[PDB]
Amino acid sequence: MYTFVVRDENSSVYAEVSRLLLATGQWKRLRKDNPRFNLMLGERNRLPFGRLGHEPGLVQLVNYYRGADKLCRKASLVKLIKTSPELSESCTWFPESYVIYPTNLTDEREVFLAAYNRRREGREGNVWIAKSSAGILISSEASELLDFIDEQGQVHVIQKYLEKPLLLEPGHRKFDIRSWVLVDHLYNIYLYREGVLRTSSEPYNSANFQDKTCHLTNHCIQKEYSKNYGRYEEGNEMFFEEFNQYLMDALNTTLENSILLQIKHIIRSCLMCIEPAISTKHLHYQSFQLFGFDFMVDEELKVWLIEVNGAPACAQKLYAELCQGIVDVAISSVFPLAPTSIFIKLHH
Amino acid sequence: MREIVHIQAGQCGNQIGAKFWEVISDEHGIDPTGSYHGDSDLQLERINVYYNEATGNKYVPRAILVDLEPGTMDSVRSGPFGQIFRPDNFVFGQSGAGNNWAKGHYTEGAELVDSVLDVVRKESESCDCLQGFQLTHSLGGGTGSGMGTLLISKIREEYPDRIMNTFSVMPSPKVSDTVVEPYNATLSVHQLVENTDETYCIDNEALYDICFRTLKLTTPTYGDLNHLVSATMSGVTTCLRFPGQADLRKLAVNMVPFPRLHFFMPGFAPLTSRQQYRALTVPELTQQMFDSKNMMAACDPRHGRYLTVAAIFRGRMSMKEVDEQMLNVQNKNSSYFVEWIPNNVKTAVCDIPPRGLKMSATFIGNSTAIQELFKRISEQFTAMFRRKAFLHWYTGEGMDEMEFTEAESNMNDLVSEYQQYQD
Amino acid sequence: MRECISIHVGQAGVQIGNACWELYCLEHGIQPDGQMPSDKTIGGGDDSFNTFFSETGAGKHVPRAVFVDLEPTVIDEVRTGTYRQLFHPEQLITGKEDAANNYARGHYTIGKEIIDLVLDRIRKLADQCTGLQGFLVFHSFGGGTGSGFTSLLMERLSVDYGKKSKLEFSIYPAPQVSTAVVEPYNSILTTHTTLEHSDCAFMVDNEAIYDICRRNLDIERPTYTNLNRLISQIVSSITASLRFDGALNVDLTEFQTNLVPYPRIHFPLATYAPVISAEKAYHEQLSVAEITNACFEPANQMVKCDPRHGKYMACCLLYRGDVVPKDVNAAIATIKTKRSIQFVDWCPTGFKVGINYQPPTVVPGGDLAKVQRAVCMLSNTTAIAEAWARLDHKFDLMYAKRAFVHWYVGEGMEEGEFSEAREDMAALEKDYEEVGVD
Amino acid sequence: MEVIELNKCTSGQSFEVILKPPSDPSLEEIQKKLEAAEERRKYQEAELLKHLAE
Ligand SMILES: Nc1nc2c(ncn2[C@@H]2O[C@H](COP(=O)(O)OP(=O)(O)OP(=O)(O)O)[C@@H](O)[C@H]2O)c(=O)[nH]1
Ligand SMILES: Nc1ncnc2c1ncn2[C@@H]1O[C@H](COP(=O)(O)OP(=O)(O)CP(=O)(O)O)[C@@H](O)[C@H]1O
Ligand SMILES: Nc1nc2c(ncn2[C@@H]2O[C@H](COP(=O)(O)OP(=O)(O)O)[C@@H](O)[C@H]2O)c(=O)[nH]1
Ligand SMILES: CN1CCN(C(=O)Nc2ccc(F)cc2)CC1
Ligand SMILES: CN1CCN(C(=O)Nc2ccc(F)cc2)CC1
Ligand SMILES: [Ca+2]
Ligand SMILES: [Ca+2]
Ligand SMILES: [Ca+2]
Ligand SMILES: [Mg+2]
Ligand SMILES: [Mg+2]
Ligand SMILES: [Mg+2]
Repeated sequence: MYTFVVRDENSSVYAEVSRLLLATGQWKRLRKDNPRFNLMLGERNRLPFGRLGHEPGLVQLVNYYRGADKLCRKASLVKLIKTSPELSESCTWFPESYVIYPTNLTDEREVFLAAYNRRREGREGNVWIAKSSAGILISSEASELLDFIDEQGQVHVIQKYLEKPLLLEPGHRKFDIRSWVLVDHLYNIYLYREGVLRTSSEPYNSANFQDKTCHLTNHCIQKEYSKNYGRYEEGNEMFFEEFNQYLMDALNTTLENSILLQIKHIIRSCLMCIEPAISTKHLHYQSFQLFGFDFMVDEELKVWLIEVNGAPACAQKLYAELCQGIVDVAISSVFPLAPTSIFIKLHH
Repeated sequence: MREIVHIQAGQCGNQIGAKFWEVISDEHGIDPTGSYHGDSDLQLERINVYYNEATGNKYVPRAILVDLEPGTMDSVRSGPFGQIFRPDNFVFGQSGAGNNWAKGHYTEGAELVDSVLDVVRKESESCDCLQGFQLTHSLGGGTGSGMGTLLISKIREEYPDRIMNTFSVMPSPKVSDTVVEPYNATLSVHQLVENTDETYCIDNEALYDICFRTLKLTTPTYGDLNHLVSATMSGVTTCLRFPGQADLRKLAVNMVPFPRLHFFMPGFAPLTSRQQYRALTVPELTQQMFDSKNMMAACDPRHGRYLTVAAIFRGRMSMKEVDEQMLNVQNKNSSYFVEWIPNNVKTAVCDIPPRGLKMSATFIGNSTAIQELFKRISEQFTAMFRRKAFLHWYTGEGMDEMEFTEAESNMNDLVSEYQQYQD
Repeated sequence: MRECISIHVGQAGVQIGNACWELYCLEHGIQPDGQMPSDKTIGGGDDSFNTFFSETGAGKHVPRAVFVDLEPTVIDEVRTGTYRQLFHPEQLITGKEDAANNYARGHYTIGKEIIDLVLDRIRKLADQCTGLQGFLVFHSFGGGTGSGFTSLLMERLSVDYGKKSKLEFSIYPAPQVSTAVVEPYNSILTTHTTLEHSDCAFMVDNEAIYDICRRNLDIERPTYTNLNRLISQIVSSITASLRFDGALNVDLTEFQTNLVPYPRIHFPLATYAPVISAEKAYHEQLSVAEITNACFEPANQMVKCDPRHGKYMACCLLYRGDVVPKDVNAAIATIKTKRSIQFVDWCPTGFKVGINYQPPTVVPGGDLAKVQRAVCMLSNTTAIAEAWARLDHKFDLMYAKRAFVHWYVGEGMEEGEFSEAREDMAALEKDYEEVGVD
Repeated sequence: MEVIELNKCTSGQSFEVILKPPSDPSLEEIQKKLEAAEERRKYQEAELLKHLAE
């Protein structure tokens, strides 16, 4: 009989994993402040890693990787990519980005301004996007991007706004791709075969970045400020089977060749890069973590990495399967119970 | 050189106290005449904790035998190891206490306590560094209950900084047919709550159910009850009698998180009557030891929560497998251990096993489930006291009713106190 | 030459002391009767080993140590053990009843009645010192004597020897080898009143030593002898610079200078390797690189914690055996490219290296095998604050209910000393996070 | 990767390698604490003996 505690009541993902574990008659749940636990579904902020692995005779496992924030922060991801020879500042799948600190406070202001004037001088598209982990701005004037950040009191990352995104038809609309990646204690990188496209039900308009509804494919901005919500697909969410058939009928290609290869490459490269820093191979406690990768696809069928979410939620239609997979490879693999896997192992 | 002075008072105190000295004397290689005839140096290393060394290499228990009637003590002196006790240390009266706490505490007992204290003082004066005292007695009679607690209150006045530890037999309507028992037990519990540091609750109710249900003894006798008390007393004192890691005050510092909550539930495995052939495995010792049927307080631990636990395994056994099994009981029932006292379960191993057992286990629990014991006594007490039935036996010796009301309130508060830490 | 006096307090402090001085005599070739045939300066001398041994006209080499225990059983062993002749009776002090795992009982009650005596025995050793450096105090956090009397001694020593450094070797409590429930209380009480008086303290978590014995020595149920033999090796590596010719960490002052940039952050992490079982058929000897890399595996640290998520303020490699500077730098360069070693900005990114050619000495009949080269890394990492987090957490769980508090109030301590000590630990954890986090 | 302050001798050697540059109570006060705690124990034991006297 194994035990586990729950320290993030807001996790829709691990609420199901907790509901599934108990449904096995072999997992007992304890109060959140109870130390004799096998598994910890920890909180997001300030998870007490320093207290894990010090209960004699208890093999303890947690659903977060200590140090994974270096990958799931707007400013951290930029710093990690440039300062890491594995990825190198020349990384060709990450949009050119800069870490900008408001003037009320290293900083890449003067460096960001250099490349900006270079484009304006070279008649090239100079439409950037300013955002932060904590309010997004899309503008082709640099003075607007910096003044917006100064009006805030936190760090902001300004990256090149993909001005030529792949537009689905019909609708002439933008979209992004969320891939759910699971890393077990042994550091095997499993990719959930099912992904989703969070499409904009509004036609992309390259002459009006003020109307951030056809540009920001967020499910909250589409269901709120977008008036075509749910017109083409349900909940502005298109799954791989449909997106794959579209590429076959329209572009005469497939999702595996044209997009998925690059995606599986970006995932491997990122997690392999930070592996020496976060691996729990020789640690007194074990870690796993579900990741949410967000990609953009341009007209040329080139994949770009937008961000990496550390506490990602799942699409309604895929909660059951994926959450079960988390128990098969991430939990039961460490505490076995008395396919055709749904994941794709990215060997390395 | 951490000596302990042993006191046994009353019929039950001496009959059980006598068995105790009989049992451990066999473990330390001391014969009925006090001569040592063992084969292990480990028998004598801590021998001076309970024994004194005399000329000719004689070992004399550090025990004071007290009763208000000569009946029981003549039994001890004529018992197996009767010739081992110090002759002077026999202090007895001629009137008895007639199962009357008042007679033991205020009248018949006061007439005799000063002489009992002259022997206590004599035994303590010969100790290099006295740990404290231990008392065996019942709470339902008159001498052990009434005069026993009087001795505690006077010892504590003379040795305020020494530790007081008692083995106290709680009365049960299944063993005793004396109506006043709840009165004597309630009055005694009031004293123990205030004046002892550690009290092992030996419930005759539990002892009876073990002999009748588990052991299958159809007509249990005190010899059957006291066989379980022997094994337990030997078990709980193992840490003190053999080189282990041990000190009365140290036990108290780790068992007693709150001064009033110093009443322990003892346990023992394997439960045996006076045909053990098959070896008991370590997992078998652990399950029985924690199962309620092996508890000697008549309290279902599943009804309360453990504040602290201490386990002692004796014999040559896998010390590694002991940790596994112990940590398995905690991590499989951690809902019965308070979570605000880290690592409240401790275990030791001793290599010398009791007589006739390849290996045994003793359980010492400070559980809030002990409240069921005090509730039981309190229900019986109030059933009579609301009618003031049988009070004339007591008011005739000078007691007032208010003194009963106070003892009633002290014990019901104790139950309320146990109930708060259980939540 | 400048003498160092060791003070062993409580059971753990004395039994560990008995293990160190055993090893000190083997490493310096001193016999159990105090004879040292190698010292040609009979009757004295100002050599490196004299910093730890005094000499008599009869040629006996006497440790500069004082053993203090509030109960006689543990020190009586040293009075009749193999090295019974090394120490004279004045050096061994024992009471009659111990502190009962009660910090207050050790600090206030029993400590008051024996404090002025221990200080008088110490003065008798200092009078034999032409130039005393300071003291190395061995004790446990958990025991009533190790925590309670130690803090009292540290306050007194600071008064009677103001300009003298005081290093600690402190045993951090681990449930796997402890039967006391109130050790978190004692650990925090002593760290509060001792912190301002200690210039550098090397914590050893018994949980760490326990697993090293089960994992590397194949000991199913490790005994205190198994633990103390390993602990003394680490202590010997850390004290070698004071007992042997050399230039790194030549005196106690050089420890605080090289390891402690901030006075409160004076708890360096220790990592030792290789730990090889003598029962092995025969081990393939490890290279300078292999053992240097091992100093960054958590399984070889005296405290389990992840230095990858702290920042370093100082790093010191102490090698014993066949080791030349060329290979050290080779191993270092390899480890920087592969390991996450983050120093604080206001500090340099570098390592101090010390090489002593004599390989580690093994105790006959012990569990450790003879190795051609070993290393002990001393790193001041903010990651060691994880130990304070665990300790403080257990304290909070019990103190919220005031469990066991009455045992301390009963010995004369005020309840405010609990919360006072706890607030200090809160400030210590905050100081660590200020340095190592962004 | 620079070595500095190489010191050699018969029994060993030591050096320093830099990879990158950077960027009490009195005797009287203790006697009062000890005696204050002793007085509180005296007061506590006095109230206990008073209890026993009654
Ligand atoms: N490593 C190691 N730890 C020890 C040793 N002896 C005791 N300990 C640890 O020390 C803690 C108990 O403190 P002690 O040193 O035994 O107590 P004390 O200093 O003698 O003080 P008292 O309370 O009077 O007994 C426990 O956590 C033990 O694990 C030892 O020899 N080696
Ligand atoms: N460089 C870029 N070029 C084009 N569009 C971009 C972009 N960066 C962000 N976007 C738009 O913004 C959305 C992603 O925003 P971002 O992920 O930074 O905010 P967020 O973190 O609150 C959403 P999530 O819930 O996925 O974490 C995408 O739908 C995309 O259309
Ligand atoms: N377990 C056990 N209980 C006993 C024994 N003798 C008496 N009792 C119990 O103790 C109570 C009677 O007290 P008793 O010792 O005879 O009174 P006293 O002689 O006046 O002190 C009853 O509840 C009995 O059941 C005994 O030998 N063993
Ligand atoms: C040894 N004693 C015998 C008496 N006793 C008991 O049975 N009390 C009781 C009182 C009133 C009532 F109604 C029922 C029971 C406690 C144990
Ligand atoms: C005078 N009465 C006779 C009945 N009686 C008895 O049978 N005691 C008993 C002892 C042990 C046991 F287990 C059960 C009962 C109590 C005394
Ligand atoms: Ca009379
Ligand atoms: Ca000499
Ligand atoms: Ca100082
Ligand atoms: Mg986000
Ligand atoms: Mg009778
Ligand atoms: Mg001790």
